Amino acid sequence: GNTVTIDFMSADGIVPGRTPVRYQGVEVGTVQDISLSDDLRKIEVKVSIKSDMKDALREETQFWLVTPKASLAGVSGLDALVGGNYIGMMPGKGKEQDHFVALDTQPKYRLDNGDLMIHLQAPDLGSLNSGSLVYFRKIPVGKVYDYAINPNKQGVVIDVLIERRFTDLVKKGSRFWNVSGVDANVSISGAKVKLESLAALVNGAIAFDSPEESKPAEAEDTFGLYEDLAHSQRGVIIKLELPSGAGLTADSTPLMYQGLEVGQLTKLDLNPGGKVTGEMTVDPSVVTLLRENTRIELRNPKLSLSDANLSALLTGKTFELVPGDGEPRKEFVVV
Amino acid sequence: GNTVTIDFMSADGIVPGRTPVRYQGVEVGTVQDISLSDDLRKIEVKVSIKSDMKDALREETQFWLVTPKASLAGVSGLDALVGGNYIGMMPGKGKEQDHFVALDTQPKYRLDNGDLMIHLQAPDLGSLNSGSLVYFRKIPVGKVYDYAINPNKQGVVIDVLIERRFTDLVKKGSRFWNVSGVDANVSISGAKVKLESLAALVNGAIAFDSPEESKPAEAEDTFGLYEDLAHSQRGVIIKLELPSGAGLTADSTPLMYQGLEVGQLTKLDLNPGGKVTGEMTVDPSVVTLLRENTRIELRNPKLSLSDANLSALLTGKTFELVPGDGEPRKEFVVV
Amino acid sequence: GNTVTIDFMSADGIVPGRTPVRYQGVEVGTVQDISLSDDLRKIEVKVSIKSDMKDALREETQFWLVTPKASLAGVSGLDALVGGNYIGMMPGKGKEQDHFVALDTQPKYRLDNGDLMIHLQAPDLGSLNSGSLVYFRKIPVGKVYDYAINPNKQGVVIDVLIERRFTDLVKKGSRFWNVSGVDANVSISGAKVKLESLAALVNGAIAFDSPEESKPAEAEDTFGLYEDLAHSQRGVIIKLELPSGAGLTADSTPLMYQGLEVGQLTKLDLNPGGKVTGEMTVDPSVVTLLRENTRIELRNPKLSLSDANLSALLTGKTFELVPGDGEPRKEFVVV
Amino acid sequence: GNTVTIDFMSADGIVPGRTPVRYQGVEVGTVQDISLSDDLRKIEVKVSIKSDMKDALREETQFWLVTPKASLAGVSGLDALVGGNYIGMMPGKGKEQDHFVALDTQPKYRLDNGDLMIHLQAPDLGSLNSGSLVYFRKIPVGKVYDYAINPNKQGVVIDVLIERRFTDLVKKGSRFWNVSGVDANVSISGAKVKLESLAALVNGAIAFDSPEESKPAEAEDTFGLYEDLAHSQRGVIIKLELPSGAGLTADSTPLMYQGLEVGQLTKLDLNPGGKVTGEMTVDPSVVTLLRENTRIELRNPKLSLSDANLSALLTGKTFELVPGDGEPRKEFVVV
Amino acid sequence: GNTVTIDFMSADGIVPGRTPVRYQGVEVGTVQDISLSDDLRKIEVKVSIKSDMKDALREETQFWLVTPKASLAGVSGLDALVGGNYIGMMPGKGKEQDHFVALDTQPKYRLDNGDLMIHLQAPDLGSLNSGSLVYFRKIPVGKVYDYAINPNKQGVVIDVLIERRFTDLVKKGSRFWNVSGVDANVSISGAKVKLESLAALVNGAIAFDSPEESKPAEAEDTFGLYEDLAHSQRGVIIKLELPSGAGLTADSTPLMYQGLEVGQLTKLDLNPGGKVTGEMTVDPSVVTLLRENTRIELRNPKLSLSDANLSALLTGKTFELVPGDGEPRKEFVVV
Amino acid sequence: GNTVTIDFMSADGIVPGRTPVRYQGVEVGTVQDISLSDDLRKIEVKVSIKSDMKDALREETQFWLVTPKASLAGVSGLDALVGGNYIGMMPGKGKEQDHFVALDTQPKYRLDNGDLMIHLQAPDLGSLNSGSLVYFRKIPVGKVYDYAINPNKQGVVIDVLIERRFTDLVKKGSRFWNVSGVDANVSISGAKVKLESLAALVNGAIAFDSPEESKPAEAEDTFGLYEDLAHSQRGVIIKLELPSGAGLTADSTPLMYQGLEVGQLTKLDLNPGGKVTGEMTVDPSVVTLLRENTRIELRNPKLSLSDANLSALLTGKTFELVPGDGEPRKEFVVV
Repeated sequence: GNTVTIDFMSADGIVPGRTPVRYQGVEVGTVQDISLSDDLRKIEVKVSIKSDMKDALREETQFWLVTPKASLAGVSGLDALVGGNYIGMMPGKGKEQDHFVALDTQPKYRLDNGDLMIHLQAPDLGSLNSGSLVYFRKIPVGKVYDYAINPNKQGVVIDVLIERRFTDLVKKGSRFWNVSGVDANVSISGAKVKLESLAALVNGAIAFDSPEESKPAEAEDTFGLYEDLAHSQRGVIIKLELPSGAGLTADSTPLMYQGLEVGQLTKLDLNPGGKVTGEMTVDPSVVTLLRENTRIELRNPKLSLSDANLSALLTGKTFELVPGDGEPRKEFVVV
Repeated sequence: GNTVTIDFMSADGIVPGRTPVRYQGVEVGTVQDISLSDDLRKIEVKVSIKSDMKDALREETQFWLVTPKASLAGVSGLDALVGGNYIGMMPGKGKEQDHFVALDTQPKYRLDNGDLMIHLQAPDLGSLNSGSLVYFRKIPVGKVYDYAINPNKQGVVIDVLIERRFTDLVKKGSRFWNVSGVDANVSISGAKVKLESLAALVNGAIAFDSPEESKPAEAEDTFGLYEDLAHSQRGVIIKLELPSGAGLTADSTPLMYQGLEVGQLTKLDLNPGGKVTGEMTVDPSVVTLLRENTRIELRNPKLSLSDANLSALLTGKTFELVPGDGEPRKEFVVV
Repeated sequence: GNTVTIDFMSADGIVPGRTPVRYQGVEVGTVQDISLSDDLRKIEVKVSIKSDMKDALREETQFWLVTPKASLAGVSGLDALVGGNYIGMMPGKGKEQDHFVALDTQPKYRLDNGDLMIHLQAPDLGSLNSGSLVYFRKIPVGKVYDYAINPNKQGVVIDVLIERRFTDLVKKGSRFWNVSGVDANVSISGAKVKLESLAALVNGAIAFDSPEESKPAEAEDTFGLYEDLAHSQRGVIIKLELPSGAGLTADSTPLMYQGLEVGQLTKLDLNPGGKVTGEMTVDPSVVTLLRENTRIELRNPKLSLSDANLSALLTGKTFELVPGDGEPRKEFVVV
Repeated sequence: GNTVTIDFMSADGIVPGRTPVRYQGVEVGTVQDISLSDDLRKIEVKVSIKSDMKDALREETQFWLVTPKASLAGVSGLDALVGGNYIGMMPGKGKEQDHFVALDTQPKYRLDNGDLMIHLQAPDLGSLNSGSLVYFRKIPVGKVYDYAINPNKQGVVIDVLIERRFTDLVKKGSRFWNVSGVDANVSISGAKVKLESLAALVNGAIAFDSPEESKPAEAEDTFGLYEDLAHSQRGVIIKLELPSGAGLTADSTPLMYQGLEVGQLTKLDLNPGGKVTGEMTVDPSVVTLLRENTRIELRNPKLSLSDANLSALLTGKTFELVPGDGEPRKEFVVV
Repeated sequence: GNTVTIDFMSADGIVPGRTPVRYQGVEVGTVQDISLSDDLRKIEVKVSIKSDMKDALREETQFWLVTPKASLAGVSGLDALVGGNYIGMMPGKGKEQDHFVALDTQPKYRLDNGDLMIHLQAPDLGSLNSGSLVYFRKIPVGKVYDYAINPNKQGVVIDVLIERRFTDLVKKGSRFWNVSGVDANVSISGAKVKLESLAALVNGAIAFDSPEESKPAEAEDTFGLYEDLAHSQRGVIIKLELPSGAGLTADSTPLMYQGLEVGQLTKLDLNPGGKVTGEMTVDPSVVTLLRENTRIELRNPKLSLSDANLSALLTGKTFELVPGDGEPRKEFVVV
Repeated sequence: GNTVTIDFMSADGIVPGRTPVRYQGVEVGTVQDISLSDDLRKIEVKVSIKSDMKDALREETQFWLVTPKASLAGVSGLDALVGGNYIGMMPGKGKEQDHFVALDTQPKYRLDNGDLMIHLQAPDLGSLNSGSLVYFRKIPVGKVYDYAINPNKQGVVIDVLIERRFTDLVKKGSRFWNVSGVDANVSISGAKVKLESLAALVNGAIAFDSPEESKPAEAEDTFGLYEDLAHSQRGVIIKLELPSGAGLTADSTPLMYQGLEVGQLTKLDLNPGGKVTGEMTVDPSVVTLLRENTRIELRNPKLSLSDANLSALLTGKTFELVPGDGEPRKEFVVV
């Protein structure tokens, strides 16, 4: 028998008879008695712990009360409905402490086994939460561990947790894209609505790709989080100096070649001085055609008297690529 | 043992044997006996309290009965299903009272820790309720504490509660916008429907932004609540003296420049004397172009024989900006 | 101990051992024994009551059996699942009665505190039920108490119940409008679907407005119930003698002025003798323009060769207002 | 103690110790012992009944087993979850019987009080079930009691049950229309979707109207069930001898008069001999205009060069009424 | 007491103390002891049965374990939650057996009473499952008993089970059509979405019709299952030798006559040799017009300068019927 | 009595008194005592096993803790709610082991009976999970057993499990297609939305076809998984050397013949050197027409003054087939 006092902000459903202290779900201690000091929420709770953990008890040890969490976000009261309320613990590398302060929520528990722990950078969290799932070829091979705002107030750092046997998958050249929420995909001549699976809608998801020839990533490497599969396309950035962005769309104006889609306009900017400039991603198979004296001009959706097509007039402006020869250059000027 | 009589309007599921008085979830008192006086809902309930709280018992002390609230709005009967019905208390700074009147609902409990407590002003409550969530970069960093109608009958004051470690986020120049409910976003050439996350739909939400260079806000500062992210855009108000608001829309008529969207018409008014005047927000990057002899004229969605575009004819009237030089002025007259 | 016989139409889950009589949730009586007379549903139930209520027992006292109501409409069996079935009572101003007849449902219980109790008149109930909520600035400040058909078979009288601290809100010039159900709001150039909050969809709601300068209403005053916020607009009725209601819509044909919407056609009638007459609500700011020699003529959505607008041709007929001078008149004739 | 044997097809959850026989929810008998005869589902169940019901036991007495009915259609196991399984009884006007056969379902129980019991005739049941609700001004004033196929195999007879205090409402000239299911109401220039309340969607509903001057209906009077509110319109049938039903719709082709809708084409037939004839309901206010030498001719949605209207060209064929004088006739010939 | 060993593949929640053997829900036997032989899933379960069933025990007797089936498809653990797990039995016409093998699922139980048991032939099962419902005039008068693939691998045989009192309904000339799932019904000038009731959506349904003059069907007669009400129309097949199926639709191209719809093209084929032939169902009222020298020619949706109709140009090709005289023939050639 | 120590990562709801070891649901062992070694999650759990399994205990024996899995994915805690938590086992072909390591999840249990076990190759998993269903003629005849990524990082191997009596169905020439998720099917002249049954939406499904004349498949044969029924069409691949892929769609551009649809363009490629080539599946009935001097030319949706069709102008480019004679060739060049 030992004596440990823990300060609680609020203690609900705790009886001095049967309120065990469960470390990893095994009873390690027992609540002795609950008292309050000077009526200022100073819930002094005496806890007798088995002697083996008393030797392993240190200062960096955190306690928390588990309640049946049936709230707006919560399922985690399965043990708490059966056995009742209890408290838990996590031993740490502290020196020594008798008087503890209980943590308001259950903290995140690192596991001992070798698991890949990598960070992501996103402009915002999106529809992701802790406990959401990580897919590869739509196979769950991990989950989102935690999330934290970087000290620069712009971004959000998300760190995820790959399983042990799938650490070979995450390469240095892997890209992570977001899959969360749902929309409607209406095109011309009929609409069909598919975005994601039903597991991703409620809590969020992150898919990723593994390139073929790359070194395996490790040890808290950062990655960018793209907001769509379409934004996660590989390719070569080509800067364009546009005349005027009249009918151009930020992510929907394509680059035709022989009638087929090759590139996609991705960014559209208004530089100071009145210079509308943008940039474009292309298929890497067509980069060999991108050389010197290579022209990019825009075609209008004109009303042709011989070929009356309804589909082209809905699309609008359309970038056309004609090939060239010479040194490969990476920027062009549209007249 | 002590004697405290509490008037209840209705007392349900209370037994004189086991009906504890739980202050913050720990048993402090016990219901002795329940009687009714002169058959006019005067439910005299005798309560014996432990002697330590009897010294701390004062006049401004409120009692309330907790029931399993499984009603139209309610989940909060989790403790009440397990243990049963009980009553609670909140001690206050009163002098002395023996005969109490029970409060009809559980009141709002201020916490002792340092948490930011700021007020919002809204024209109506919207789809917000107490217990709805507050996002920053879509990360929950607080919740709506309470709401109250100001003595002027026009507005609604909402006061929220930021967490302790996120008090650095709320600056003096922060803007709060509403995210609640859902709609459909139909544009031309296809429609895609995304408004908000699934947590915000049921109970409501409030997001906010943190500007980069501002003093940190504190101590019950007021803020305006914008009704949309689009209404929360920063910019410079530019007053326009319009000829006639024929095809103009209150929040959908844009300000083109080199084909790109710069401004957005925000307010449209009918002044007495037959003068249609409005005002416009602009991008702060383009304010340097707003000077003297700077003209704003409206372009019609005309049917051009060479460039037949379907997208422009659906939009309607369109404000065009041409730059000027001289002193920066903040108002213009459209002819 | 006393003896009270109560006739039940059907008595379910009642044991002679433990079936208490709960007045306001406190045990006042106990079911002694259940017998049936001559096999014609004459369920004679003997009830022993405490002596204090026996003095307060009178003739206008109603009893009812509470069952876990988990039916198509019901949540109200929360006490009945825990404790079991019981019966309740409401004492009244009767003389004396021993043999009672049990009421088939739980009756409506007036509270003792000062609460505003006002009547509404509606052409039908709509999607309102008892227990639906009453909003002011979308804040719940009351609920629908009861509803009853007036002896004239045309209308429905609904009486609601404002809270105690919000009796200042309801003025004499307040208007009550209905918010219940959901629809889709499709306009031209895209559609967005928002009608109401999620609490109003299931059970119904009623919002209201408080004008600024009015006497506070009291004591069972009547009010009209408008079926929409749009039908609850203030304004001045202007009678129109229309030539022929060809493309006119009952609530969608607007009154333009300088391109802006001022009025809205509200009623459209076919008088005998072949005279299509209607009436219109206007903005109260524009009533000063409504005088003698003030003309209202309708504009067609004509195909203009210079200004080709798609939005006007979808709208149809359009009332135009030109101002006049002289004595203010309240009716006009459209040629 | 008595002995009654009841044949069950299947007896589930019945213990010889505690399986009461509940007439109207009060224990009247007890299952003695369960045996099966010659392994052919002859579940002989001995039941001891109290002596008072033994005198009232007769031959036309039906027994049924109640189970927690949590199936595809069922909520009615609320008593059966708490107390357990039991059986019930309904005494009748038989002579004498000892060996009974249990009914496979719980039969319909007529109540003793004066309630109106009227029959409806419908071409099919629709989305109505027993236990669905009956509205008047959208107030529940009854429910569907039963339904049965008439011996002619064409129709379905539905008999409903009005409450006691609302028997004044049902008149001889009342019309009953169906409200069940949901659809979408898409018109031109925008669509809004409202059909019914949320209670009617799951189980069905029937609304009705009470005319002003009519005798009160009584005593199993029949009524027609219209399939819509629109089909329940009063009016005068006018037979039309149409030239050819080219663009005519069965329930959507209106009868204009001064641009306003007066009538509605309701039935459209192909008589033998190649004679397309139909019939029309009209507003009763306009029947005074229907006389001799009264012409009905159809107007085409023609493209007018001066009044270019998009709304008329979507509607199609349109019946026009011009008034006449003379004797009132009830049929016309369209040329 | 007796001894019966039953092989189980997996035995869950079975205690040697209280695991009864319930034939039709009455306790007939008790599990004595559970042992496993040579660790190869040979779960030897000893069962002591009452002596009366031991005489009736035969070789063709099947046993099965019932578990609370709360899985993807299942509600049937209502008895299993209350009493616990048990096993059941069905005696058969075998000789004698002591060592049994337990069936993996609960088999289908034929009832003793006279019920109609007829087979259906369908090209696939569709959205039907066992336990789905059978409607007549949308009244449930039976249910789907079982389903089995015929030895020819093309079809699916479904056998259903009509109630006892409705055996008069099923005639020899009855047609069975499928009602399962839901779609959207979009027509021109507005769309309204109604397919089926809410009970049919989850599990499936089958409706049927009873013709007036036909012999009553009996004794495992086969029937075709049509996939829609529209495919279940009666009529006369008329073969057509079409010139080229250019704008013709398989089930949507109608047969006009005097502007009214008479027939409906149902099948469209490409015979070898380049001969597009189809066949058509007609109204049986119009078969008298189908004779010799009767012409069927197709009308184009032409743009008429006098009658500009939007509805006809959306429909497309349209078959026209002109009558003829002479001998009735059943095939035609379209030029 | 025996002693077996098992390492757990976390042990939840385990009591040393009553925590049985259930092999296939029969109690085989009992948890003796729980200790932790040196505070590094070394949850040493002593287990006493019956002596018969102790002889059958070997080294390749896996243990796992079962918890009520009410998580994001979970129903499998039905036994665990009733009895409580327990652990299970699977004996294997090991030599001998005393100190075990508990498996983190319940492993997959191969059954002893003859069931077909075949592998599928898919480019990604799709919306399939383990426990999803396998249909034949929409009859459930198996389920997905497991899934695993092949060592080449491109694909995903899925192995399924056909029932015992349906092993005749799976032939060598069978094709497996995916049915999972839902979309919208909007076509011209109205839209109707049906994709799949209700079971497949939540968890996924896989349907298949059995051809008529093929050898029965067996013993871990591979199969391709097509992503749609339309992609699972049989036919003959015809390579096309297209001029320019201008209005051509990857899976929506058809091959007309006499107005009827015969083929469907399936793949469209941009070869290096600027050669847009594609390939097409055809009906096997038309392969006899595919010979030498057989021409495939594309028809435009031209505006014809005599036949004004709305349907053809929405479809776009359209491949036309004219037959030829000679040797059968399998590729063509479109000019």
